[PDB]
Amino acid sequence: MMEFPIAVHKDDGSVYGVTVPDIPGVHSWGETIDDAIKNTREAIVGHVETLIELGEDVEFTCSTVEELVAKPEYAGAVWALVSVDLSQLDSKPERINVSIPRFVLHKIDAYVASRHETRSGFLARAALEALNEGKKH
Amino acid sequence: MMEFPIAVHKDDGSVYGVTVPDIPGVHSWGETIDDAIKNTREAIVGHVETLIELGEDVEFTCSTVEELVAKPEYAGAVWALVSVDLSQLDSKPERINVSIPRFVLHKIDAYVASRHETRSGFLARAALEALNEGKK
Amino acid sequence: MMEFPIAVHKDDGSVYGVTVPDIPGVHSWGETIDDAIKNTREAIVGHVETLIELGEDVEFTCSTVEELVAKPEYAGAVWALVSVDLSQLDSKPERINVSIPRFVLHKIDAYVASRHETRSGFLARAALEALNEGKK
Amino acid sequence: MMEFPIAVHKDDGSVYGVTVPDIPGVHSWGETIDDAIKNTREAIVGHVETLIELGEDVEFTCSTVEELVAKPEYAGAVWALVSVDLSQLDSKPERINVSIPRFVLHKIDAYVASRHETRSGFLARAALEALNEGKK
Amino acid sequence: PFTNSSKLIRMLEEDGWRLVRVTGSAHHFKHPKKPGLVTVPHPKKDLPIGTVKSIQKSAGL
Amino acid sequence: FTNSSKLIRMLEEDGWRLVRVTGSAHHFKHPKKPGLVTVPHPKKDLPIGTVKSIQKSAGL
Amino acid sequence: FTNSSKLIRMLEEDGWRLVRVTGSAHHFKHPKKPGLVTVPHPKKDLPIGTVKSIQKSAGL
Amino acid sequence: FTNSSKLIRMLEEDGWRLVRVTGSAHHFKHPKKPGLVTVPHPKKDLPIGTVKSIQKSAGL
Repeated sequence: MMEFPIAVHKDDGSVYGVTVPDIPGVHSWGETIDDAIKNTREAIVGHVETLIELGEDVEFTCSTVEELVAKPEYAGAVWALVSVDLSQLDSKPERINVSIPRFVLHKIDAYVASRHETRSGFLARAALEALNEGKKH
Repeated sequence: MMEFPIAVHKDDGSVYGVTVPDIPGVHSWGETIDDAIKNTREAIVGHVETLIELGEDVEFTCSTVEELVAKPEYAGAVWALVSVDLSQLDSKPERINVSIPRFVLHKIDAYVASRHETRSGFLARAALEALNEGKK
Repeated sequence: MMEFPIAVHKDDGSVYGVTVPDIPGVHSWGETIDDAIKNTREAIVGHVETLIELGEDVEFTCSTVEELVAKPEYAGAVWALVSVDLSQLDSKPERINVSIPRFVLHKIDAYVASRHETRSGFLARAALEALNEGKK
Repeated sequence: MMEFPIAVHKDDGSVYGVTVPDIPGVHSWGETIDDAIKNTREAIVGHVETLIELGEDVEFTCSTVEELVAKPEYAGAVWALVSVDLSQLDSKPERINVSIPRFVLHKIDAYVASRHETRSGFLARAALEALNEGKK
Repeated sequence: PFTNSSKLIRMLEEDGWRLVRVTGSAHHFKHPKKPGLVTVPHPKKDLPIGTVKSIQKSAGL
Repeated sequence: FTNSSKLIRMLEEDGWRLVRVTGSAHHFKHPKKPGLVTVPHPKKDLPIGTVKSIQKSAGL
Repeated sequence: FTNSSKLIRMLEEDGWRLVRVTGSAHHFKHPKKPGLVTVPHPKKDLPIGTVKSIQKSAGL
Repeated sequence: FTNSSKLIRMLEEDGWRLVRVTGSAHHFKHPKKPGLVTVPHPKKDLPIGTVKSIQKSAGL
């Protein structure tokens, strides 16, 4: 849910070009492969931030290299994996009130203390995991 | 993580006796198998409610029949599956404030509307799923 | 492929009765659960031997307790797992000639030596595994 | 079992270089990525053919990109997938006699009739699948 | 109804199912027109309704 | 003459105290040993297998 | 159409409007077709493969 | 040791012997150390990452 395969193309006289198939519309580039990977993460962040700002739906799948590698539009591409937490990209989140069982809350607080996460960050990530599972299983 | 395998033992002169290996300490019984399954769900609910009331830790795993069936303590037992949502067993839950990204909240609200769940119920269940995945 | 869930039913004045959902038509019984499990394995072996003798198709799935447990025909049943190697049940197997790469054959021979299996047994089991994977 | 991740490195003044982590010792190169992928398949075929000819053990794992991508030796690399059936690389396979149950043989024969496969090819592939599962 | 193994076997036989093999208590039945082999336990006692219904289904009854 | 009765007695003599009841389910807590232990009651013999599990949970 | 400048021009002539920029990433929206299209702008030739993907996203 | 020729030389000085060639792939065997080592031979510089992997396979 936080890791996205990227497809890297390269022609004789071209730069490296990047497609992120799981987030529709995202593309990037680099002079070198290391630059292309670095740029791609910034392009994802910017694209999703723009969606959020415009109040558009942020729709994204989570694919493995293997399920993408054979598609004709990626023929001859090479692959890498970019890590972006999309749940951290809203600068104006909504404050809500929720009832959490005490035993659940104690487990959350213990888990996030070591990882320096917040309750809100934990819950948003967990919500996205559960919605992705609710789409297949 | 709301479905628990139960191990049913039965001796010549005994009732059916039940173990719930995923929730440590839970045991039950029945004159018949149908009674034993019905009693086991009540025993789970009561056991966990007791833990909650005492402010004790509620620790539980999620196993399949297959991973339990070969353990020596369950030799000769037969299996059933009991469905209990442990996240609904706190009668005094805590009300808290959290910041949820708008796109996430819109997906939550749309998802729970069709399933007749609440935001709070969805989040508590999702939190437990994520903590079970963190324990792997 | 060698492990089959069995569904155990029991009424007030009845014996334990057994269904093997993965091998259509197989049923068994027991005075006790331990008897029922023991009888069920014998009933599987006999059923499949009968099919082989009649030259009937031997069709079988491989299910988990979980995927079967909620079907209406198994409501109230309890579950166990029976291990039977169906590939050993033909008394007149066919002798055939096959070309196996040397490196593959060396791995087979090394693997079966410790397990006291034969090449033929290994290959028949492996063939069934691969056909089940070609189906699911 | 037939699909291998390849790790592509590239320095400022270098060609593209390739590692095949699942078949130890295999490396390749290319002026371009398309050349590197093409060369890598030829290097695999040649490497394994050499092993077979020398009667050396042919050992290989089957990994996904995901399980390899985070290893420190592949930091900064890009990935592709090469398809090679290693079971077809022995030019002198051994002819052997085996007893296959009739029902198993009928399933094999029916499966290979529709496809571009022979009994021997099916069995060698199935044997390798089963040995990989015995290693997992 | 047909929970006694003897009555059940009789009902199958009157439907044209023929006993072809016996393995201990397991009675294996074949039909000339209906498909499949049907294995029926024969304890000469009452079988549970659930396993009875499964046997009837396999036998096309 | 029921083993559930003897078992509850053995737990009590070990310091386990009944803290809640849910129908036939008897929930026991110990001041020093960890965990809650649920014992099914209605005075009849329980199978050896479920008895051993109860003993193990109670640190016996 | 592999030059990023020519490509952006082709998008613009199709009615795509630049709404945000993140470094070299140019984010485009269309008033009559759905979705956001991110186009890299190195002012150099992009590979044909990434160009075709951009065209597809833009309905060009 | 990024030049394929220098690398092959380093392997040879370690006792690795060329036994087979498949196009540009050079297959090496050692009398004491385990495994077959395949070295690409473009007579150019190989990337450091693929060089290190080759050294590791060769027990260097």
